[PDB]
Order: sequence, then structure tokens, then C-alpha cells
Amino acid sequence: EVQLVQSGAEVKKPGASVKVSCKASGYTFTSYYMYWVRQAPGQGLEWIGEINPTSGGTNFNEKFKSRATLTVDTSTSTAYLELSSLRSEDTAVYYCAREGGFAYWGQGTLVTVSSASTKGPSVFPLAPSSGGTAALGCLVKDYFPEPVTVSWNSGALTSGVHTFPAVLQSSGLYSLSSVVTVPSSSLGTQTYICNVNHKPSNTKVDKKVEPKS
Amino acid sequence: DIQMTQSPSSLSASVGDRVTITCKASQNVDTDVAWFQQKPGKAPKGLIRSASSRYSGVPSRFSGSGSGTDFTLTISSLQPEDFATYYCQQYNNYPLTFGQGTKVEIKRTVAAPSVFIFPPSDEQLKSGTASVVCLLNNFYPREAKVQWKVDNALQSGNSQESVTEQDSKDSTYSLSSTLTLSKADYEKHKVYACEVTHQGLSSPVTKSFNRGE
Amino acid sequence: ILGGREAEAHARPYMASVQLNGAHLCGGVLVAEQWVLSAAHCLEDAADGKVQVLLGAHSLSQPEPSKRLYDVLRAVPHPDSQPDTIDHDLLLLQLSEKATLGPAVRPLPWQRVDRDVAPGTLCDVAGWGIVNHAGRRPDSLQHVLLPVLDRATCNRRTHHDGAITERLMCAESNRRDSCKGDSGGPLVCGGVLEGVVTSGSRVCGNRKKPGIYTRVASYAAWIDSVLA
Repeated sequence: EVQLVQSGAEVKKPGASVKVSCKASGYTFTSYYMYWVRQAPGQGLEWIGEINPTSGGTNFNEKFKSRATLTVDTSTSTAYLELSSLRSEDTAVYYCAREGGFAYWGQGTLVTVSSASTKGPSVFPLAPSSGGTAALGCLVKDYFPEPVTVSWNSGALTSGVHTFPAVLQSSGLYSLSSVVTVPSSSLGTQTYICNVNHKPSNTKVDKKVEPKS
Repeated sequence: DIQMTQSPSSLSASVGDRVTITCKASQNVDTDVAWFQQKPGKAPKGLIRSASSRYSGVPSRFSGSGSGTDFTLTISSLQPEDFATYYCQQYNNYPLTFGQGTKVEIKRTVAAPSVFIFPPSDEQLKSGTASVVCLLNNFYPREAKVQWKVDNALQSGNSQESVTEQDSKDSTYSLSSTLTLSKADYEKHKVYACEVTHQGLSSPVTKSFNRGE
Repeated sequence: ILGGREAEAHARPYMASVQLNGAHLCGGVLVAEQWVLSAAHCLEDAADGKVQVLLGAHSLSQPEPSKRLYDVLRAVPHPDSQPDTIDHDLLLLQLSEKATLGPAVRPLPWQRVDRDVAPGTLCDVAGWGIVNHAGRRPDSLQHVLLPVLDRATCNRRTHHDGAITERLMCAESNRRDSCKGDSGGPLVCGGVLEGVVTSGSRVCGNRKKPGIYTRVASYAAWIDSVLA
């Protein structure tokens, strides 16, 4: 079985460099070019460049030629992309792919470039208003970096839940909302608690959502 | 640089429909065109290369046509797992370029959103920020317009929205527009409202609250 | 042989012409006193055609003292060759008797060491195949010098799209190329047989589609086993 596995996610400051790896296995590494693709969040695909693994020769998109470096360790069947002079516009998912043959792709590497530091989220309740069907939820605000996982009642309540994608605020911090629809008659009888988890800051918050008095 | 102009941006169809996606190159690229499929959060997957050659394991319903400047991806009988985003790529000339993409959505009966509004919780107000959330639950199509009105004053530039992907069961969307204000600006006014304009509503529906209740 | 010129007569005494019903069909190289190496796909469509090898030839038609036409006693295609692929496209033909060696008929030693030829290296290839885009054939042997193209470049989606294995090699095809009718012929690098022309289902002279050649070193054990 052939697969291209990439290194884990990276978070960097608007000036540092980053080096992503892409180890190939299941085919003769030196027989195919390796090209690199980048995809900004909620955006299109972009070609960075390619490398000939036997000679080390490269062909670059002129946009990246000055500050990108593609290398290769033929002994470990690994391809490396180094991007220096990072800016916030470089925040994207980085893919390696094989040129030629079956179109194998890596699983991707997330690279975040921001001035912020690793912050924990603030969990605030969205209390139901109070007829037939009402809505309530949790506001997960001001954290960094992604991701944030949210469940309700340790995962017992699943239907009606709509956890939204995060948005990047002007402060450079992510904000996310998570809502669920329930019958109005179950207000006061049922307990609704959202389980927010932010592994980067080792934060686990359980917030109880009630109608206010 | 060769431009790949992919049309259309989005496209709605039913299961079993024959669907067409188009890609126009700014100059001849022979048959050096590839098509990719991408589902949310996953790596792009190869479908076609050399304009018309399917990869192994790609169902026969996918087919590619074209030579020169105009290329077409065809799905003969759209299956449930085929609803996703598709990209065309040119590899005839450096740099390799992609198209902006085509999203294939499930067609559905028009459904109006259940509008809710949430005031900023008191625990959040203990700091210097206040967030007002407006929820649009389970609707179709995606095109919606949300306007905030504070004391009947139209806001702009201080609200972000976030949409969910199409639901796997009822093929509906959900949107959450968040209004961010400081604690000082929040307590200067009393009436907060979000006006929801949608195709499924005969007249714009407004949900509001008074600061205090 | 596209982009080349007529060779010096009998200057490549290993050059052979594999014949089908008394007409040139493919190139071939004498690798032993009684064995000629060629391309397996030459004989896919041959059916019951009479297979013969013409040795010591420069012109296919004119009389030459060193020309001798040999019957084939035994045809050994590589057991893993098939019409669907270009892999293992080698053919060993056993002559009816040992060839009469001389200044115009001499076996060429083939490469036994399994190393890739460095890219850009100019190698010599000869044959009686197509010499112009009109698809016509020459009477006298043609030859050309071709630079070797690395396998990874050759495997790009624009070129041969991952079809070039470790047992194959490429050469550039811009105005200079090997064409149909040059199959089974020799690709000589450093005065030693490095590759055997395959081609067959490829139009020549297009820089987008380089010429392909089967690396003889990758099949050393088989060649030895048959020639033993």
C-alpha cells in the first residue's frame, strides 16, 4: 500500500520559518517528482513547486521562489518544504503530491501564522428566550489556536446540534458558536451542558445552560 | 501564467442527475488538464488526468472531455457521495494553475429559517466585551441576508457570520451572525434586533430583545 | 531514426534487421554468435510470418558481400511481456547456425552493471525505421545521437505519466528520436549496449513524449539463462 504521510500541524510567528516533511512509502521514491500545493482556509488551491528527488532540482512558482526551499532525503524517502519569511497570508493547509502515476496525495499539514499566543477559550451560555421549539447554545469565544471540540451532555445529545465553523476576529483570536434545538416543555426538566475542549491550552470547561431568572 | 476559469462557482442538482462542470484555459494547454474532488476537511482526490483518463477506482460516471482551451467534467448519474467540490488543474505550463472550484450541492424544497436571538450573558459582561448572536436554523437555499438594527440604527462592519455545511439528513443550512460590541457601547442602547431576509419568507422576519428582560 | 543521417556502412557490425516475410520489421543487436536481441512487441502481430535476421547489412536491398540472411531456429520473448504494457519488451532470437563473424558482423557486449546512465549523456541509436514525419522508410542504415532523460522527468503527467519503471530509460525526442521500425535496435552508451528500443505505439519527434528504451542490465539473469 502506497501512502504519503506528512508532519503534524505547526504554529509560527509572522517572521519565522517552517519546515514540513512528507515521507513516501510503497513506491520507488526517486522515480517521480514531488510537488507541493497550498490551500488557504475556505479558498482555492495554489501550486508552490516541485522537486526532482534524484537531482534535487526544483521548479517554483515565482511567488515562492525567493523564500521557499524544497529538499529531499532519498535514504528515508522523505520530501521537505521550508517556507521562510512567514506572514499571516501563509496560514493554510500544505499538501505534497506525486507527479505522475496514480495521483497520490498527502493528508495535509496545517500551518498557522499569527502574532497571537496560545490562549484558552471563554465559554459563555446562550440562554433560551421563552412556544413549541426553542434554541439554546454555548458561545466559545477568544481562543488560539484551532481546534475546539464541543459536545453536549458528554455526547448524549446529538440531534438538533449545529456547531459552527470558527471565525478569525480582528484580535487574531477564533470565535465559535454551538447551538441545539429542543422542545420548550423540556426547559427546567432537562439539563443541558456543553463540553468544550481546547487541547492546545489543556482546557476542559463544562458550562450549564439554563433559562435566566 | 495560464488562467483556468472554472464555471460555475456552485451548482445544485438531485441524485441521479447528469451534471456538467466547465474549465476554460486562457491559451492552449493541449490535454494537460486534471480534475480533482475535495470534500470538507479532507485532502483533494484525483479523478481525471490527461483531460479524459480516469484514475483507478474512480467510478465510470465521472468522465473528462476537452483539448485545447475548453474542458468539461461530467457526472452522468450524481450519487450521494458525489456532492462535493471539484477543481480543474492545468499542468501544461509553469506555473501549474487551478480553477477557483465548483461546489455541487443537493437540490431541495425551499425552507424558511427558524430565527432566534441571544443577548450577551452576564458572565461575559463582567469583562469588557459583549456579543449578540442571531441564529438562522435549518433553511434552504443558502442565500440569506442578516442586518443588525440597534435602536433602529443599521450596523455594518462589526458583525461576522458563519455557515454550516449542508446537513446530511435534511439537506438544510444554518447560519450564525455574531454582533460584537464593547460593554460601554452595549449599555448605551436598549433595542437590539437582527432582520432576516430570505427567499422562503414572504416578508423579512425580525427577532429582537430589550436590554434588561 | 528521426533527425539523423546515414551511418558509415558496417561501422556498427552488431546491427541486425529482424525480417518478417522478407521485409524489414524491427531493429536488432547481435549479442552472441547465434543470438540476436530485439523487442518482444515486434512479434505480437507477426502470426505465422517467416522470421529471419539480416546480418552484416547496410542497405536492405543493394548487394553487399557481408550481408547474410539467417533463418530463426527459436524465438524467446520475455515470459512476462504482453501487448498491454511496455514492460519486459525484450526478444531473443536464435539463428539457424552461428553467424559468420568478420569486420562487418561482430557481437556487441551488453551492459551487465545495473546503473542508470546519467541524464544528458549522448547515446547512439541506429535503425531502418521512419526518418521523416511523413512516415516513410529508408533503405540504408540511419543513426542519431540522443541525450538521456531522467526517469522522474519522463514520468511527469505531460510525458509518460509514471509508466517508466526502474527497468526502463528515456531519451529526449525533440526533432531527434527513434521511430517505428527502430524497435529492438540498440541504444549504445559508452560503446556498450545500454537499452533496447521499444517505441511501437508512439509517434516520434514530439518533445512531449520522449523515447523509451528497455535497460538490458535489468534483465541480465534472463539473458544469461537463455544464452547458456
